Amino acid sequence: KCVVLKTSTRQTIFLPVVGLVDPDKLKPGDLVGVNKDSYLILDTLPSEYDSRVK
Amino acid sequence: AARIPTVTPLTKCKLRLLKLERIKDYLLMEEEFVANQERLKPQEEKTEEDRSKVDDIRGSPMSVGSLEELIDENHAIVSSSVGPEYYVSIMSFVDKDQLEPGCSILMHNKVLSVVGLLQDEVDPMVSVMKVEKAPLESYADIGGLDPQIQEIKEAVELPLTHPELYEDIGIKPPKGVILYGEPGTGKTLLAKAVANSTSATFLRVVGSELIQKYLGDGPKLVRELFRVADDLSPSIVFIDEIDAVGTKRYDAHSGGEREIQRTMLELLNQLDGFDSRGDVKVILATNKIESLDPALLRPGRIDRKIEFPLPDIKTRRRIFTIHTSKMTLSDDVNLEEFVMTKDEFSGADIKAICTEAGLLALRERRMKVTHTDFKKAKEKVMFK
Amino acid sequence: ITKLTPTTRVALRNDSYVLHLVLPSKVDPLVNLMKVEKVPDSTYDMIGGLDQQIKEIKEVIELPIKHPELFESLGIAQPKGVLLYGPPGTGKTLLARAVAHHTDCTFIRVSGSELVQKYIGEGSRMVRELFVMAREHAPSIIFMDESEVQRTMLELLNQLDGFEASNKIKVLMATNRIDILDPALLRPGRIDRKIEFPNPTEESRFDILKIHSRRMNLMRGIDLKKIGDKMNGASG
Amino acid sequence: PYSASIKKVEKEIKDMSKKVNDLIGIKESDTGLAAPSQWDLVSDKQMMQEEQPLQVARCTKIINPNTEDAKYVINVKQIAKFVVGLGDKVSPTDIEEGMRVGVDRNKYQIQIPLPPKIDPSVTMMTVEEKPDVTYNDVGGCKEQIEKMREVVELPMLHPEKFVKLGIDPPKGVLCYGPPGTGKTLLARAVANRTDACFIRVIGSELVQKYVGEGARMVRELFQMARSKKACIVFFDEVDAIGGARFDDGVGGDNEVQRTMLEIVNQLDGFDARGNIKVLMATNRPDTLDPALLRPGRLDRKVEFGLPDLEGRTQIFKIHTRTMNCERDIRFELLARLCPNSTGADIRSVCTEAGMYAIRARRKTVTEKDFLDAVNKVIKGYQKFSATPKYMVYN
Amino acid sequence: GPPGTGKTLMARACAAQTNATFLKLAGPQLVQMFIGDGAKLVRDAFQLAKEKAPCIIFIDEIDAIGTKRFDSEVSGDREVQRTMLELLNQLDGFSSDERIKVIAATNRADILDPALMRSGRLDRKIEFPHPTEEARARILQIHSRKMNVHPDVNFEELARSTDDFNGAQLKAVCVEAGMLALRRDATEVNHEDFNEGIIQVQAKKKASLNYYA
Ligand SMILES: Nc1ncnc2c1ncn2[C@@H]1O[C@H](COP(=O)(O)OP(=O)(O)OP(=O)(O)O)[C@@H](O)[C@H]1O
Ligand SMILES: Nc1ncnc2c1ncn2[C@@H]1O[C@H](COP(=O)(O)OP(=O)(O)O)[C@@H](O)[C@H]1O
Repeated sequence: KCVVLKTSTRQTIFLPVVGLVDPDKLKPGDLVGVNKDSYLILDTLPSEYDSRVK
Repeated sequence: AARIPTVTPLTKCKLRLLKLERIKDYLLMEEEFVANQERLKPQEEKTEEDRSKVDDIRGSPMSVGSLEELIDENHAIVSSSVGPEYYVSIMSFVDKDQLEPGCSILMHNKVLSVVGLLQDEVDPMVSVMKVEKAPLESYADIGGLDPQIQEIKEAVELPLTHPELYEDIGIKPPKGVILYGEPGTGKTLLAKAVANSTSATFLRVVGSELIQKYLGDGPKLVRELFRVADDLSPSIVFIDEIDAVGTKRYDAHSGGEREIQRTMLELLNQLDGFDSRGDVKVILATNKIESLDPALLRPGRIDRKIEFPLPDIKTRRRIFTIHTSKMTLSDDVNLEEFVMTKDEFSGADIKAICTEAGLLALRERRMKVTHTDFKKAKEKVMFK
Repeated sequence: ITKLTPTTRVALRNDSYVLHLVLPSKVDPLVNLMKVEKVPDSTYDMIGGLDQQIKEIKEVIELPIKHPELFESLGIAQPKGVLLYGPPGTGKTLLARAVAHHTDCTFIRVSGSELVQKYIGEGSRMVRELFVMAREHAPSIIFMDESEVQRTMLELLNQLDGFEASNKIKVLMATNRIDILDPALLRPGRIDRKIEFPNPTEESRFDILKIHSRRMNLMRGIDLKKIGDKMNGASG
Repeated sequence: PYSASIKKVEKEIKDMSKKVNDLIGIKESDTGLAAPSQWDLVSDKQMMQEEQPLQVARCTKIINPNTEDAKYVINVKQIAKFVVGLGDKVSPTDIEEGMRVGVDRNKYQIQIPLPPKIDPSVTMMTVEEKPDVTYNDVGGCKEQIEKMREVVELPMLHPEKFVKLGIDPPKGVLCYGPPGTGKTLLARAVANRTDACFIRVIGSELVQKYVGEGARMVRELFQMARSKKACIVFFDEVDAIGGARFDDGVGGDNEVQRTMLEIVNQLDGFDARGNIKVLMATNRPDTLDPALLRPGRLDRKVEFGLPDLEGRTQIFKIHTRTMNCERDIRFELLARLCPNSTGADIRSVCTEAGMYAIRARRKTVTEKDFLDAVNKVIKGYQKFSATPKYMVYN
Repeated sequence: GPPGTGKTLMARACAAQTNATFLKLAGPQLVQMFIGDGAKLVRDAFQLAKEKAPCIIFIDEIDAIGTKRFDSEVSGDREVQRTMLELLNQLDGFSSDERIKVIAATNRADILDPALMRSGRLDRKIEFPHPTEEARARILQIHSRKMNVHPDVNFEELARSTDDFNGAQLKAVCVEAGMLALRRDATEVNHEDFNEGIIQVQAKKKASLNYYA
């Protein structure tokens, strides 16, 4: 019932409400999209590994 | 600025006067054409309105950036001093001639457009090896041998003396001259004369200085010395103590023998690589050439071979009469007595004996030097 | 602008980054290196049983300090090399310290560390880094404790041998096993003079005791002569 | 007669020239500023057009887009990653995943694509100017010249015979010989001869400091080559990049093995370089690794040795094409007076002959002068001679 | 096996053979100056391979990471050993997977670290030797599949003249003959042409053959 996430700029911030996808939709270690303006997680980036392996 | 380079007349002939009159007439016509622009449509001061508008257009606070690529058409890619790569374009006063990686490009403060270039006054490698003042007096202060003085002159100064004599013969100066001789033979004294007589840039390189502690560093130091000397100006760079390539082993460098070997290979490449080094001369000396890498000496990288022997019994006279020119020595002793004191008294031996005699005279604060002072200096010099 | 010393701090506005005021005394890198060194400042009157060596060091270097015209009348070259050798730390270190003390010279003794390298230069490719710090503090002396040590010393000696055009620069290297030094450094023109620190005897320890115990709380009556007799010339 | 009349008039004109040029403005020496008659365009409109119109649009790196929509991903090496999109002035076929491009400084949207970063470490290593070594100036190795041309020039000169013949042209060439035998003197020849780009990889130019920081340079060089149409990469002193693998006990001399392996991989197998011909030159090839010399990567193994009897004559004829010497000189007798000498030795002999002739009084070289020069260059400098220690190739 | 005994050919055949996605990884390719960056590059490799369950990953020149561990204070390629350990962990053991197969190619099995050959990490060890006499002629038939030569060349004869030659050099003899054929401007390749090409491949210059008749 809690939301915990860290920005890509060495900044960590949490939202009392998960967002667009409920915690059932998400799992630890995931990488999703959050609002740069509202600092609210909007969507979930599907996947992207380093192009070196790609 | 470079209006006319024709000075071939060098006399009072009418041709020189006619050329000067034509130049003056052209200058007057240009001035008259330019004056009417302000007389008819000045439209501004053109002296400070332009400068003020440029200052107010380009960002007033100009930062210290770094150019890393080249974009000719109103664009440029660099990295912010904080780190963020930028796509700053080119401004009107760009004068894009220093568009090379590393030169800081100053961008605007409002829009961060390229405002100014970064005048560079560092050259760390060159500075840590640039000779500011002449080391010693003229070649006459070397004394005695002059078997290489003519040879070294032809190798270095003769190309710079009047490089038409070697041009009229249809050849280029010798590649390089390596001065190898007995310990304390005066090789450094030869470089002293080379510098006191030299005309172009000269770089001094400590022999161990080519071997660094971090693996891969030594080749970088060699490449940087080559860039600095070559890219700076016509130079005569002497890497003294070349025997230190592999002779001495130090624990500071992570790499073992395959690091001195890599440094030597890099030096060889920098001497006779795959491009045109330009007008650069090299004069290196060593006291133990028996271990120097054979490839670094093949005719084509180090051409002239010079050997310096100990001062001759006839040359010892000139050496002594030189190193004691200004000494107020008493006539009690005769230098020839100590001239044969040492069976193998090298050039450094005479200077050491003179210095010891001076010191001994000093301990008693006497005005002149006596024979006993020289006798006591001779034992303290050779015998230890 | 001239008063604004280059490589010095001045105040800077925030919204404009315009000059606001000078900054008085920010820092001196050589002072920081010396403080890291923590040199044991001494006094010439506290020198233990090396009086003749004291005059030798004076006559070795200091003479062209209070009387630069001394060698001009005789036409001799300025002495270059002075070294401290003998039993380790036999007072030779203290003699070196007292030399600068009574001579007023910039003391810099290095052990080839890496933290001080952050003040000499970014990479310290050559040994000329220290000279830059000394080059502007002409009233300076160079001291080096006891194989790359010789290499740095070899470069220094070659540097201050005619290639270094600055006059009145003194460097002194101290170490033991003079017969184990570098033969290249053994050139007669490199070491201008040599001084050794022989193990003090009772005749020398008496003053050593008078200096060392001078700062202690003794008992009425000392009788240090017998104790020094019990001291069979150990070291300084 | 009027010595002061003309000098004063000339000085007056020279002073007035500056007195009038200072009235337009060239003075006030700046620190990287252009001529006021060089930035005139940007005064009110162009500056308001070169500045007001455009934006910085800082460049960054892309990761990959997401399907079902544009769904591009924005990533910054030093700033931050982010979900962004391209601009209205880009195509959706060119959405390269992992592409360097700039995004709208405000909209944080990629408005302009960019070519891949150059890594100036391997960008500075392009020739850009062929040497002054021509075919007529590298005489003495005619067979080697033909063999090298068949691999670098002939195959690209008329690429019609090889297609009709039905055989893949030979891949590369390795030139291993005694020191000074003419390796670089021909590599410069290859560079000044053809037109395809030639990359000079100095054998020391690949040993980097960090662990693996050197191999990456190999990949960078290989990419910068494959980027162009046809490339010929000439590496000298190939004895430094990697000799072989001999690890025993404590790991030593292994890092160079990784660099050599990376160089081999980009050179053979897995969609090999293709339109890139290798031209290496080792001076002590005895240590070359079996994998690098194995055919298919450096198939040709041409060797350049000492000219026997006519090579010396050709070297004398070529290297002495601009020397003022007596016409009655017998050069072949000189070529017979040098049992085993290197071509660089022949050029140095011609030089020393020039110097000796210029020494005392002469204006043209003399046969006796060349003879005396031989006695010192070969017969006098024979102490090392650089030949005996490398003749066995060890 | 030998330097050119043939491993790239087997890998390229396997790639076009199976109806899946093959993973191409270069031995030294998986490294970086960052501390452990190679570990991350190998973990991402294993994840991308798990992406398509039907797939094969080939780690060519496995000697780059398979270097035997050493005991020394100063150096020893601790990062390289870390990458090797990461590959070993990702291969089999704690939280391994049975969905794909990896084909590895190493040129000197001796330098290979002992762990790299530990059953779980690698099960089947296949060593490829050089063709002796019959595959020596098969190589010439294959590599000369498109080469046009008149029926005046004895493939077996050239195979017997090509003693102790590698498959790569065996096929390169065909290229050398084709280039010599272009030198001759003819249309077909003569037996003497292949004989001269075999000699040119050896790279043994004759110089006054009198000391040994
Ligand atoms: N066949 C030749 N024709 C003309 N000049 C030659 C020839 N062989 C050598 N030279 C001369 O050799 C010099 C350049 O060749 P260089 O000595 O660099 O060869 P190298 O084998 O690459 O040497 P190293 O391997 O020691 O670097 C020039 O002076 C060049 O004129
Ligand atoms: N006339 C002379 N001939 C030779 N050496 C001389 C002469 N006069 C002085 N010297 C001494 O030669 C030395 C020059 O350095 P050098 O002998 O080249 O040292 P090294 O051989 O150890 O590199 C100095 O010690 C200098 O005093």
